[PDB]
Amino acid sequence: MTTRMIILNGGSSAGKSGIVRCLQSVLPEPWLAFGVDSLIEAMPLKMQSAEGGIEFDADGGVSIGPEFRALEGAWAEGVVAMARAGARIIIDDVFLGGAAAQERWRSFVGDLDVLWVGVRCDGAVAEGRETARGDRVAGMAAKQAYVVHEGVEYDVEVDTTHKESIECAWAIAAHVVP
Amino acid sequence: MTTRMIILNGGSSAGKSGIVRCLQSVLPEPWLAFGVDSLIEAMPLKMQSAEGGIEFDADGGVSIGPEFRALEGAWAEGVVAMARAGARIIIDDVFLGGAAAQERWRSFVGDLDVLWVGVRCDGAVAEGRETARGDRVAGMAAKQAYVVHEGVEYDVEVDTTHKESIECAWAIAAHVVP
Amino acid sequence: MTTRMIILNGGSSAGKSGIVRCLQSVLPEPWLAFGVDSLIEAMPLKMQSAEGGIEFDADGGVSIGPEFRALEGAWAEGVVAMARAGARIIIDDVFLGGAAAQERWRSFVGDLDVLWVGVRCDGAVAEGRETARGDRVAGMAAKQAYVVHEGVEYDVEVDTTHKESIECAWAIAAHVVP
Amino acid sequence: MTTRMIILNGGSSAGKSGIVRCLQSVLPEPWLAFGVDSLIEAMPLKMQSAEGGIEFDADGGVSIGPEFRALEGAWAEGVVAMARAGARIIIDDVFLGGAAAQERWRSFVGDLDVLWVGVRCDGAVAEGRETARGDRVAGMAAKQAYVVHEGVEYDVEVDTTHKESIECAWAIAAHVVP
Ligand SMILES: O=C(N[C@H](CO)[C@H](O)c1ccc([N+](=O)[O-])cc1)C(Cl)Cl
Ligand SMILES: O=C(N[C@H](CO)[C@H](O)c1ccc([N+](=O)[O-])cc1)C(Cl)Cl
Ligand SMILES: O=C(N[C@H](CO)[C@H](O)c1ccc([N+](=O)[O-])cc1)C(Cl)Cl
Ligand SMILES: O=C(N[C@H](CO)[C@H](O)c1ccc([N+](=O)[O-])cc1)C(Cl)Cl
Ligand SMILES: O=C(N[C@H](CO)[C@H](O)c1ccc([N+](=O)[O-])cc1)C(Cl)Cl
Ligand SMILES: O=C(N[C@H](CO)[C@H](O)c1ccc([N+](=O)[O-])cc1)C(Cl)Cl
Ligand SMILES: O=C(N[C@H](CO)[C@H](O)c1ccc([N+](=O)[O-])cc1)C(Cl)Cl
Ligand SMILES: O=C(N[C@H](CO)[C@H](O)c1ccc([N+](=O)[O-])cc1)C(Cl)Cl
Ligand SMILES: [Mg+2]
Ligand SMILES: [Mg+2]
Ligand SMILES: [Mg+2]
Ligand SMILES: [Mg+2]
Repeated sequence: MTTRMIILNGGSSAGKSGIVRCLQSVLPEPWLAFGVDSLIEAMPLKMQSAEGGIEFDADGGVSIGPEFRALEGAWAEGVVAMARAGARIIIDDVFLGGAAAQERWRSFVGDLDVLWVGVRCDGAVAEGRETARGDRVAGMAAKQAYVVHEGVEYDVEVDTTHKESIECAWAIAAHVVP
Repeated sequence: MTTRMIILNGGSSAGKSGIVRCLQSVLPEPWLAFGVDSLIEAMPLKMQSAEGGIEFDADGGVSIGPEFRALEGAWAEGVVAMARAGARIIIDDVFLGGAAAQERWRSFVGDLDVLWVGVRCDGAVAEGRETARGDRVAGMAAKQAYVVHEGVEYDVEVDTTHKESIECAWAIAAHVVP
Repeated sequence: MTTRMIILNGGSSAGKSGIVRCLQSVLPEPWLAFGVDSLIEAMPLKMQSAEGGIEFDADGGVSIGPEFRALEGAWAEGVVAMARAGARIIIDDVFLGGAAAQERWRSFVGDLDVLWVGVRCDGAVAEGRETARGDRVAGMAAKQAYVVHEGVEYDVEVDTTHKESIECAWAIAAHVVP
Repeated sequence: MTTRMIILNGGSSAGKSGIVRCLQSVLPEPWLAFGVDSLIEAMPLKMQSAEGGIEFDADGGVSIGPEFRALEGAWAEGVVAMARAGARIIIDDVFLGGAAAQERWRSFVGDLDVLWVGVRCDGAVAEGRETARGDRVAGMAAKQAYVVHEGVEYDVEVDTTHKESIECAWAIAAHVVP
């Protein structure tokens, strides 16, 4: 019943982070937020130039090797362990592998009660937001806007194309069982 | 004829910075961007706790003393001097003093050709964006959303309430004389 | 035998973060880094103004309530779980409660093989570094420089007062069993 | 007599920024700080991928085209204009072109009273600091540690190899005529 984890998925610049900060502000109980971004931050800088690490193409492409995956896996188990320990966890991710990515998460989550959230945004609009924020390799937003959701199942879907972050947060919070 | 300076004015979280980065990306010639934020960054940290410096109330209020103003003034003259020297300058400001603030700028600009831009956004929406970005004292957006424009004259007015940054940028760029 | 976790402890501005980035660069296998700072980053912003959250006095003091501790605890278990899952983890912390803080960690770590590192630095020197970095409430460095180590047991002790970060990293890496 | 501008020069990771923040804290009157870094921040993002812009080699090299120089020039005149207007200005730069770079500055400064400061640091030590800060293309520190000072004349020289930032700041402040 009680929601233990909220997992958001969406392409770059779709507005996930904004929603996450809004959720932490809205939800009455403290929710810890982690994502692919905080993970990369925690990983050694050299992981970004390693063969089986993560590579950012000059055109927005993203490649993930086995070195990166092995680490992500251990990190995923720890996040889930935090939840089982009683910490409310929000996860901000980008399912580059679509359904396969969701399956991987299901693999670690087990029978833990999770709220699967889909965060959509039109590719062109996301691209514009990408330009507006100045901190992102041009090309990611467009490349991830749709592929990332293929075959993925959600409990709640919000679209930031015409909805503010705080509004999407309200929509998501209503599905969070205390 | 040729536009030398573009001066944007709007309350916190109205979307100025995003527009500025979009303008720099859109406009063919290189435009340098400076604002009240880069200025505070360049000022000594202690200016933020000084009597006549700048004080950020715990509720979003902002007070500016004479120490801060004297410095801002010299900085304003330098920015204008950069323009007269041939650098295209975009300025991102918050006219806390409404029309009085614009007059001060007119004072430094002289006969330099400037494009005065107004950046509006509904207070409640800006407040939500304030929460979404996690980096801003709650209360500023609402407090500045309207007062900042009172008696101020613009050449172009854009509203981010329902327009993306890149779109407002297109509207502004069209008024920029090469 | 194989070192699973490296736990650094030291006052603010003692140089922990620099050492951590050096360790990640030096150590051949990928090491994930988390600390009290990344934790606060992951916690809701409001935790910083909550009764039992974390409060930063205007003079450098730091208070931690039960709300903050409960969360930290669940986070600690997750970090350890990441280690047991095979991820090499570096932790950057500040034992405000001296020995009591180390005991708490021992509580979560169990029989996991950990490398306890002490990072010292003269109070006055740390204070200067605090001023130099511009991002830290004046007063923390001096307040934490010594109290934080009282009754704490280390496997390796480095002092940044006259040693570069990369050098302290070499000293620490030598004690890391592959 | 009265010092109007303080111009620091030194290779990447030599410790300039730290010194600058210390100077702003130490000096009684408010000093505005600008540098090659704040300039790049103010320049359009695309300047970093333009033919005559600025290019960061994957090995630490830095190339500056005419597009970048033209803008820098106008910016230099504005900074000086700020000084003539009464603002105390600290400048943090990297004289890639050695003496030629200093001549260029002399060109804009004119008869303005300037305090020329040299900030040295051993290449290997700077390289280590480069690794420690995680935010800098590996290779810059070593490449700039010496070449940057060739044929350059200073009023004060400090060396961060064995001196803290706050200490170098004290040495520099003593040469500042009120
Ligand atoms: O250390 C490195 N590589 C080897 C293989 O040459 C390695 O197995 C590795 C790759 C990435 C990584 N990380 O993220 O810390 C760690 C080790 C390169 Cl990053 Cl220099
Ligand atoms: O820009 C970055 N990451 C974006 C997402 O924020 C990139 O689009 C990305 C997408 C997926 C990913 N992953 O899950 O493997 C990693 C990075 C990091 Cl360098 Cl901050
Ligand atoms: O130095 C200070 N104050 C005096 C008056 O006590 C001063 O005239 C002043 C205020 C702000 C400032 N600044 O921004 O650098 C400089 C000096 C305080 Cl910030 Cl400690
Ligand atoms: O949050 C900040 N500034 C905002 C504007 O970005 C604040 O609303 C503000 C408004 C006006 C101002 N001024 O022009 O005097 C200074 C700060 C700085 Cl601390 Cl980054
Ligand atoms: O929501 C809040 N407080 C209550 C008590 O009034 C609460 O139990 C709490 C405190 C901190 C916190 N956090 O970090 O998310 C969460 C809830 C205040 Cl932060 Cl407004
Ligand atoms: O400045 C901050 N934290 C410093 C340590 O980096 C503060 O000294 C501190 C010390 C101990 C602590 N804790 O473990 O409870 C939290 C913050 C955060 Cl706001 Cl980034
Ligand atoms: O706009 C661009 N280039 C042309 C030449 O193709 C131009 O003259 C230029 C280069 C850098 C720049 N800047 O920094 O804004 C501006 C224009 C490229 Cl950055 Cl896409
Ligand atoms: O890393 C950067 N700049 C460093 C100096 O901080 C680089 O070494 C550099 C050196 C000289 C320069 N210039 O003056 O032309 C520009 C960048 C910027 Cl991307 Cl923040
Ligand atoms: Mg995100
Ligand atoms: Mg702005
Ligand atoms: Mg640290
Ligand atoms: Mg610098």
